[PDB]
Amino acid sequence: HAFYVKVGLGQTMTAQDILEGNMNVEIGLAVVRPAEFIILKFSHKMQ
Amino acid sequence: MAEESIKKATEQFVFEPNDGNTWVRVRAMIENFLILQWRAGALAGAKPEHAFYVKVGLGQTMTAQDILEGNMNVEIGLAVVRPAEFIILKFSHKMQ
Amino acid sequence: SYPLSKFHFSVEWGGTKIGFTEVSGLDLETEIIEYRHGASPEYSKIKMPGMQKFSNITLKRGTFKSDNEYFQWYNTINLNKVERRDLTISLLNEEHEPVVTWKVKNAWPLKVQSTDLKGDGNEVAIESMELAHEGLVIQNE
Amino acid sequence: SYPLSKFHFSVEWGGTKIGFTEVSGLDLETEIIEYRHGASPEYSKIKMPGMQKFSNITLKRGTFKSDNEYFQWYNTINLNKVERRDLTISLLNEEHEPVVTWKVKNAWPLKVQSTDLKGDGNEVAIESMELAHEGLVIQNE
Amino acid sequence: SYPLSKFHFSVEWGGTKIGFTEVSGLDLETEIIEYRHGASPEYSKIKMPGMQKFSNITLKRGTFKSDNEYFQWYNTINLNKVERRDLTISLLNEEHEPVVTWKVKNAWPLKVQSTDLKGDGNEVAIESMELAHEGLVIQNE
Amino acid sequence: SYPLSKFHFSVEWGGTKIGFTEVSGLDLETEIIEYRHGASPEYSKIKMPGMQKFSNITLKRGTFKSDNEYFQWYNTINLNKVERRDLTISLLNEEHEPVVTWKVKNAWPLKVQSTDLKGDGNEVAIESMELAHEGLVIQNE
Amino acid sequence: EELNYIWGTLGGRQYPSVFYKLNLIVIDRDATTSEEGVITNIHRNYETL
Amino acid sequence: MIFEVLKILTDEVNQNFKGLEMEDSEVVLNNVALIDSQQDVATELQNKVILSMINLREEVTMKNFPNNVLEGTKVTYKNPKLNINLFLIFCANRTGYKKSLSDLSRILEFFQHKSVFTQSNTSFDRDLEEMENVKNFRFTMELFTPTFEELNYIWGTLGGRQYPSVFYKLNLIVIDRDATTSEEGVITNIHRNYETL
Amino acid sequence: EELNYIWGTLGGRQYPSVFYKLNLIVIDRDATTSEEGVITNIHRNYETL
Amino acid sequence: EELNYIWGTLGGRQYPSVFYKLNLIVIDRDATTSEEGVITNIHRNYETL
Amino acid sequence: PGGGVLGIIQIYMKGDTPVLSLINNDGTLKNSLPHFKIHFSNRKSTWKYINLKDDFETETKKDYPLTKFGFILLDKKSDFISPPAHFEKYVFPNPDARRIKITPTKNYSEIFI
Amino acid sequence: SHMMRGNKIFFKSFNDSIILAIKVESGTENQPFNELYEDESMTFLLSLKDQYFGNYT
Amino acid sequence: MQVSSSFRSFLKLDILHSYFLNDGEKDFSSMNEEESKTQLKSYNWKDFLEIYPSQKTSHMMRGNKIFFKSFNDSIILAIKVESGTENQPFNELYEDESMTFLLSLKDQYFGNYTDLDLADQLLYFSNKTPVLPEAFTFKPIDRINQSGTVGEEYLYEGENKKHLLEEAHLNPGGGVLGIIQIYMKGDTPVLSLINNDGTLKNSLPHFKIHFSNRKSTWKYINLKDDFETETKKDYPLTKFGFILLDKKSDFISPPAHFEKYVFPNPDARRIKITPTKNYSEIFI
Repeated sequence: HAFYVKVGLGQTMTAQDILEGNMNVEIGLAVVRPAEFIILKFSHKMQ
Repeated sequence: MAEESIKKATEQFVFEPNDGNTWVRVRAMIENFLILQWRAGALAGAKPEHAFYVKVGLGQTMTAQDILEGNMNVEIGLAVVRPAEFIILKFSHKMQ
Repeated sequence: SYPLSKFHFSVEWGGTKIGFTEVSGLDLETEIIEYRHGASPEYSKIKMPGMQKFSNITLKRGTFKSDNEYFQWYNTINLNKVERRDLTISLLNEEHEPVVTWKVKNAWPLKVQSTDLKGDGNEVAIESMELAHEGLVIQNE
Repeated sequence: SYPLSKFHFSVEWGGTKIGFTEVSGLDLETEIIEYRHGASPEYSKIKMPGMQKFSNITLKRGTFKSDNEYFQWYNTINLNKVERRDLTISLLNEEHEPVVTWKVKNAWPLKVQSTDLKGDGNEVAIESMELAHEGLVIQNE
Repeated sequence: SYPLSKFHFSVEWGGTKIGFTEVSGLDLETEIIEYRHGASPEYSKIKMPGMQKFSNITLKRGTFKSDNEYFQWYNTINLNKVERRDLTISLLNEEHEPVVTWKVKNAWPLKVQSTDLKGDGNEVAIESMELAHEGLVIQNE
Repeated sequence: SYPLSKFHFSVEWGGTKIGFTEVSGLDLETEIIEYRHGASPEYSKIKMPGMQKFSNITLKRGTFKSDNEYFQWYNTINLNKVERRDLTISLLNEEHEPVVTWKVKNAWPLKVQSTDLKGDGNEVAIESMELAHEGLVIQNE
Repeated sequence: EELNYIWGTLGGRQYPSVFYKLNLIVIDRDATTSEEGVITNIHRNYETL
Repeated sequence: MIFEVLKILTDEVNQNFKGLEMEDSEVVLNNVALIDSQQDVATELQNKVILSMINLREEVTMKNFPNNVLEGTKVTYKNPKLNINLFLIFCANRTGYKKSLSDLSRILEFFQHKSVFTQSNTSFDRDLEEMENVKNFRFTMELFTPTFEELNYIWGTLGGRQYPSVFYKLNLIVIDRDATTSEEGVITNIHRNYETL
Repeated sequence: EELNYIWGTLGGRQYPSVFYKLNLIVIDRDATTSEEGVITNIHRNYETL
Repeated sequence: EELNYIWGTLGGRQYPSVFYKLNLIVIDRDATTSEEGVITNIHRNYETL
Repeated sequence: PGGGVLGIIQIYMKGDTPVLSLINNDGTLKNSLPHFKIHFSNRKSTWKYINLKDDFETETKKDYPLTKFGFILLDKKSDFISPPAHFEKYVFPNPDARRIKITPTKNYSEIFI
Repeated sequence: SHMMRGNKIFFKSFNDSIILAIKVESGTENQPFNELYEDESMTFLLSLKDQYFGNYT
Repeated sequence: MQVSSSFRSFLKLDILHSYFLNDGEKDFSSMNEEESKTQLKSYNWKDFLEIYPSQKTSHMMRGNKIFFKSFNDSIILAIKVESGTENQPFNELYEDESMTFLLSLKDQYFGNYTDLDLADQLLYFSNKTPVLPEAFTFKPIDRINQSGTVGEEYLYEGENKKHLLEEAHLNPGGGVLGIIQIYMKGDTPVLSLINNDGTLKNSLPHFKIHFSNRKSTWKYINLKDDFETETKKDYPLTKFGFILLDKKSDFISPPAHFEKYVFPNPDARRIKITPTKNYSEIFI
């Protein structure tokens, strides 16, 4: 669930790449994002 | 609730062969479900044998005519617990 | 009558293929409770049944191209979670119908073993799996 | 289809030569956690997966002149430091392409065993190595 | 005739669940008052019954998601007030019916002890409670 | 339903790292006040709740190069002053999210214990700390 | 030991020879035993036991 | 019943060669060990497939079964029945080596399709005079493949010169004379005597 | 393996055969070696050691 | 035991003899199956998952 | 409640006529043991022979009984409806009772060659 | 079953039949030990084990 | 409490590929009945292609009681119907409901033997014209009784591709060959699943997808004799067939001792693809 890697004929390459001499590598990553704004809401307690 | 689960168990066989191999798998799936419900206290009975039964198959629930038509017949019974509604308290003087 | 043989069988486990090479470990066992009080004229103990036990089941088959079923079931372990399955093992007659059936509830794999690699012999690759479960019922009728 | 054989294989370990004689120890195993409370109508236990384990891998090959690779890897141990490597083991088809691959991370050697010397027989020298590691993934597609 | 076993039981304590892994402390005890006067021919004392005592009761079970009951009962303590409960403990037969019953008056939680944590420990998280009470009656008819 | 295991957890204590090998002492306790008057028909005492108590909390972990945190917190003690912190301990699920949380008020270091040394001992250097606090709340929703 | 078994059933006087192992000849008559129709109707009956 | 089971099995294989329109292949019951004996029997064996019996065993799981009969208020006593397994060989002895390999494929193909043989299944001639003792039977055929050590044992007792061959294992020939040893009457009166010891 | 041992000492070419095991032939010459008379007098002597 | 295996496949009547073991005859046809060009261009693509 | 009953047999000490009773008028057992019988009959059917490799089908002219141990020999062209060109080389096996088509008129048993 | 125990009636079986037997008075052949009445009866149930019964019957 | 149900066929789809079905020069489409059956016995579409529903499709199918079954040459959908009839769906179906299925490949050599220029394009099939952001032409998924194979007419790129992938709500990992979308009511009665009153049609809709195979020039290389030769005309790649080349006249510059040589057929594992001819190199 964090990442993937793909390399190979039929995944990232075709016959044309084998002929040219290319190697294609595909990578994905799940990267964490920060909080910037904290909002505090106040009220009277009812009772 | 019980019907929803059992239905899902038998729908898996919509276009499968109607023969002994199917009948055995169908029965096993249903009984495992019912055993777990018994273990959790849903059903009455000292052992599963007293809580429920399942019957599937030629000579039990089906005949030659069903094999020909393409039917599958499943028979199920369940021992279900009933509540108390009325509590009666009787009072008297103690004799001595 | 005529005794049964043990080389024709099938296993329904939630995978694609049902043909295996060997099955073992289909047993039932109960522990024992013993007692004697001092006034008894017999000098041995009396015996009762107590708690029950089940043993692990081992399955073996051959290795084939594009079949990673053993590893796909083992990869569903996430902390205390797993995919539990029902297991049905049958002994077949000559017209391929069930005779003796073993019915297993709540199975999940705990050990997956690959083949070993040797250069000198002529041998096929066998993979093996060990299963834990919570009960077994035998049907022969 | 057609079953696979186990005598054609290769090992990528960071050395010069990839030809070996035998490989063993490619296993996966999970420990078990059991539980029962006293009010249950079944008198057996329920089962969960817990912590996981990996076993050591053994590699064997022949002894050749001017190849001291086994001892050179073992000589990188300095107190708690070692050179950790990735290990890739493949089973090959008839045109020498991979079919089943075992992928190992963070390997280092813990035991190096030389041949024994005997006068009477006709035997070649075999060396063996045992590896510790931290995980294994099987790919068959 | 055979004796009863001790693994099939249930506890009614005013909570959602009746299953426990351990129950202990169901004891009864009295004091002894001793006496001797100087003219007695015997040099030993005569004994008679004193005041009564009871032991605290300990209950243990595993922890579950969203079950915070031990803490909620404990948290009813407010200076000198607490919610007191009737505790009924019963040893069961094969029909899951009572055979031997222990009846406990006015129980309340003295102590609640949480689970310890270990990085390398494979086991079930267990929690426990210790209860004070004012009396025990034993029924076996 | 299955119980929770006890090996996946985290601790927030105002330091750089949240991993520990052991956590213990998360207890709650109260005193008992007893009473009896002479005319009572029963010869036992009546019980009611007294004052509250808490146990100290022990944390353990391995030592690392350049991590001198246990010593730096301890060293904030100056006669009757010390840096007090909020301690949060949490038992985690498969998504690494909290399930059961222990909330501790005003903790401070009573004792810091360093690693013992052995010429022939093969093991990890472990350090430990004991904390005083003023209250514990348990959350499991 | 294996050469003694093999040439023991061929006469007992060997010749220069090599041995090979052939894999997977498929033998199958491909005949039909039966024909049936698949499941198309499902009926479920419940009772209170 | 040993000759009658093997004579029935010989007719079923010969019928299968007829449906495939092969007029050269015939199976004969004789013994393989006399192929090159050169004394008066070898001329019958030439250019044929030969079926022979090489071993006998006894089924152990049925050995201690009783065989008494109860009727009315009377019991007749009999001895337990004997049950026997066989081990068989099909040995091809054609003039051409290529023709022997073709007949062995047909025999392997035939038992792949049909493995159970009963009194209702088979097509042997019931009217024949040598077959007047057969009533009811059921047997199965199962392919047997030996190792190199076992082939040396088998061909060691047949000459020491092998031929292209397949091996089969036959199940359950029943041998029983069905004779009476005794007759008695059942229990009809019970008397009990008690004393204070 | 046992059939190979048995027919190995009879020629090496088997015939249709059955095997049986016979129990207890008694072989005894029944000849006398000696004759003596039985014990009829017993004497006991005691001494203080 | 090994001499009985060896002379069992040569007739069964031995002669004065010595035995030797020869090492490493190399058998190789040295034929070509395929030809290809080596890797000269590498491309890497990244995405935020 | 689980049912699964085929039938019920009920015998009274005194029945509807003396020949069906177990006892006499004074309670004495009869001097001839009562002996009752239940006998079930067997089903008959038309046999159909299917030859897929030769692509031909044929049926018998009349129904034959199903039995467990017997054998019926069919060997004349005249026994069949539309018999094959090379009838002389064929063998026609008897059917089992495991599969059968039941209809309001004829029953059928399918046999493959 | 309850009645048969009370009246001393036993159930025996053979490959082709069922025979019931009764206790009689000592010294005779035809006097039941216990008096039988005209309306007493025995009920037996039939059930099947052979799955193909319906195809051949 | 009695419960009953009944199911009937709803839709059939025929999945074919010439590489596995043709025999050398002989075209499957021109085979007689025995020849066709013989070739089909060795074919299984699951050897190269994987087919499955989208998450929304699975959810809908559960709600409407629609099931997915498969065979070596086809896919059949089945639907629950009202008891007592053959053609009334249990649940009412609407004209604009649809099912979306995805195609993906498992066979790494698909692109060598399949004659289709899939570079950077989406393959799309349907029974109803789409609404896309850029001008395009459209043809429907072919019926079982129509001729032809999958071609460029079914490929999409750029914005039209982007649009279709988004509407189908596909997973970020991609790896999709194409998308199949079937509507209850299509652009013409012969492509629809239901009639105007909701009744199931009385002739099961039967659609087809058929892929063609690639052809090439064969080149024979003899290193020990130091000679090379080529065939005069292209031959098809097939999995099971065989082409016999035995005349000097079949080749361009045949060898001096042609009579002693044997010329093997090429595999589909390696091939040179150019704008003009394709080539297969075979070593002797």
